[PDB]
Amino acid sequence: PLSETKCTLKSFTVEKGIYQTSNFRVQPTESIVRFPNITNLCPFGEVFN
Amino acid sequence: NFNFNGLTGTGVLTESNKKFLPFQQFGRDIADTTDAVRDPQTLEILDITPCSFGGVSVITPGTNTSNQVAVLYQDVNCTEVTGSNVFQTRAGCLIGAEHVNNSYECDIPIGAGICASYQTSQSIIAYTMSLGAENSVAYSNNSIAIPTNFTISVTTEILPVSMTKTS
Amino acid sequence: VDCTMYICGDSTECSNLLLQYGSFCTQLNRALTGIAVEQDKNTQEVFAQVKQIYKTPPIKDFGGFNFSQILPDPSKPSKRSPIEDLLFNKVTKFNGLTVLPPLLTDEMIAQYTSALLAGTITSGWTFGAGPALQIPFPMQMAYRFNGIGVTQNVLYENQKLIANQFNSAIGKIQDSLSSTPSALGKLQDVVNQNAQALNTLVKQLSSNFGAISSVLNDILSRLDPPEAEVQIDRLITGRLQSLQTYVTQQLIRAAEIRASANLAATKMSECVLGQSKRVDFCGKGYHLMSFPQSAPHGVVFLHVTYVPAQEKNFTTA
Amino acid sequence: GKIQDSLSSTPSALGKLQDVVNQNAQALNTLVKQLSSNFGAISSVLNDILSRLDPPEAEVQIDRLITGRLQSLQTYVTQQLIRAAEIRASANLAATKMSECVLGQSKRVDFCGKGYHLMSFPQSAPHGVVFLHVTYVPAQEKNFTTAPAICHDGKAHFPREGVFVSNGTHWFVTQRNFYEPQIITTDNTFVSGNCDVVIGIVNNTV
Ligand SMILES: *[C@@H]1O[C@H](CO)[C@@H](O[C@@H]2O[C@H](CO)[C@@H](O[C@@H]3O[C@H](CO)[C@@H](O)[C@H](O)[C@@H]3O)[C@H](O)[C@H]2NC(C)=O)[C@H](O)[C@H]1NC(C)=O
Ligand SMILES: *[C@@H]1O[C@H](CO)[C@@H](O)[C@H](O)[C@H]1NC(C)=O
Repeated sequence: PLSETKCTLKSFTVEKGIYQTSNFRVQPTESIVRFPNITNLCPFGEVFN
Repeated sequence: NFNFNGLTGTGVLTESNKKFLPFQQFGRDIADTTDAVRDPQTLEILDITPCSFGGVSVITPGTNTSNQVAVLYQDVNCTEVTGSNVFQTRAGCLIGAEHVNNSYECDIPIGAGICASYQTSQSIIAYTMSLGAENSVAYSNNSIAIPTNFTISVTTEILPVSMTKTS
Repeated sequence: VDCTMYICGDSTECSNLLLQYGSFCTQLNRALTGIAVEQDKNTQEVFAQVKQIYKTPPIKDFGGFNFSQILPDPSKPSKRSPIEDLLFNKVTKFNGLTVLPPLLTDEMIAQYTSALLAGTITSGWTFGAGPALQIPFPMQMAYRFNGIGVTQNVLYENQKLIANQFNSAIGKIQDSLSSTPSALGKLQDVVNQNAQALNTLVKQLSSNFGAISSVLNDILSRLDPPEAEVQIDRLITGRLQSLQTYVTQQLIRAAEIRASANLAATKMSECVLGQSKRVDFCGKGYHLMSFPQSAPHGVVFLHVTYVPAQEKNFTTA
Repeated sequence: GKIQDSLSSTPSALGKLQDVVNQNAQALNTLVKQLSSNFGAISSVLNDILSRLDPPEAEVQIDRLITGRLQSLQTYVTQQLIRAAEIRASANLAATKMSECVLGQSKRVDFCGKGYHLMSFPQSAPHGVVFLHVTYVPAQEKNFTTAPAICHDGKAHFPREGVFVSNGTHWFVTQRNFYEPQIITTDNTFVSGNCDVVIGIVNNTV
């Protein structure tokens, strides 16, 4: 993190302080696919047969 | 990643903290943003918490003092972000840091009353903001302080007057 | 505002395309940070009028004055005064928009405010420099009247009037704040203007600005990459323009807010910690005293003045 | 001495101006660094666009680079005008301080710094003005027993100026901004009401 600060500042001297060096994000690892009841019969069930 | 009956976005599901009227599957926050979704198969509702995010900043002493620093990860768990000195607060996760329940004047903010500084080994320590020494001056309705010994102090201020005549 | 989050919705292909426009929103990430810093500096200029936090005496020997209706109540979950609560409780995400906290919270502002109140109530005008001094409140009043060209003789003849008239005025102020929503308008408009501007940035994300789609990621999956690049650049341009417009408006507002807070700081030096004789400066009359209170996004004052009530016209020379 | 020693040993002491000039220098350097951006165009250099594309195609990329450069300047100019407004307010403040603290004695509370304003002096600066503000501030005070008035033959005598205080044996008049005890005399008082009217009235011959 000190090197992160030196590279955000483009300085080899860092004064006491708070520096913004990056950005942290939580990334998705999985997915949820949710759809309505497939019990509501589709007319293809009437066209065929 | 989510896809609820064609509605997409990202987040973390938790059991809902609000009821929905029978009219709706999708509940929303200010500026029409999805807050929660009734599950398409199960008659239960879950809230969608955005996947946490924020900036990353380094709390550091000067390099003319030491190379010991801590990193603040805003609005996230330390379990999502890691050395032995790991401290979790409400504002974010500090790695290379500890915490003390006392308040001090401070140079570096974390936010919401939470401070940081480089202190004794000399890890970054999260602190409460003190607002200075508490001057619990005594008062009375039968006593007046009358100045006898005065000094002349000189202070400074530099004011902007003009900018570069850019062409 | 995380402009890459606002624009992309966590899309890898979008991020690679955002870079094509260079720094158009990068400079706004900088401007927004700069605004937040300026707003913290402004909070300090108006409330940090006391070098260190000071406290009121343990015994409220205030001369019959109900200063306890101004000062915060330490026994509550929210250490606020009735005045602070009347304004506070009336005045009012995955899109990349978040709000940073203040370091100095409203409760902590109220704590510095309490120190300033302690100062003007028991130290008087002298609180401003050197060690805090102690002056009996009744004698501060004799001074405060002489300090505005009004003989102190009024205090001794009308000691009861002075405490009662002040207390009556404070009660009237609390009654106005609690019953007349427009009384809080000076701040209610401020919070609504900023909330509306942010709600606008979010609502506008749904606009396609004439592009094939309002959702960048939809454009990316819908069109082959070279076609997507064009429609994405178009959607991005509208999004960049929106945040740039927002920032400019906030920079202008920041300047106006600082001017108002600087005026508030001036009134603190002239009415809270002194006796200004300026005509109508902190309201009609002469300034005897004033008391600060905290507010969400603001500062509140009770400006106390000497106002002639009845008169007669005499032959003069 | 302390001011010169601080300014020369603590570079941040010069920060009030360093930020102004550094922000302006950065804004100009930024306009220059941004010239390498193509703003999504096929090339960042307009002369490359002209040699690379036949004019009917070059026009699309020509306009795109110009627009990008134009917007960077529009942002710059807009911010500069906002800064100009703030800088003008500062310049007006500097002129005000010269009237209030340099050529006169302002009593505005802590206007040019903590205390009463005795004097002040301006110095030049690139892009600004520097002031040395000289103020009068209490260092040590004694807390005296006090009263709003002194009782004489049943009447309430108020100070014509100052406040009545006591060292434990005798009453005298001092000023709010200086200890310099005066003897109470009829020429130093104003009578209003009596010894029953003033709460806390004390006895000392006038
Ligand atoms: C839509 O299709 C789904 C799939 O079968 C149906 O949802 C299911 O509803 C049943 C009846 O409530 C649930 O069974 C229950 O399970 C709980 C514990 O899991 C148990 O305590 C109860 O005794 C009962 O057995 C089942 O969990 C649920 N499954 C899913 C995947 O949602 C639903 O009935 C269909 N909706 C219609 C036909 O309208
Ligand atoms: C028609 O019946 C046949 C024979 O069981 C079956 O394989 C097919 O799935 C049926 N189609 C429909 C639409 O029910």
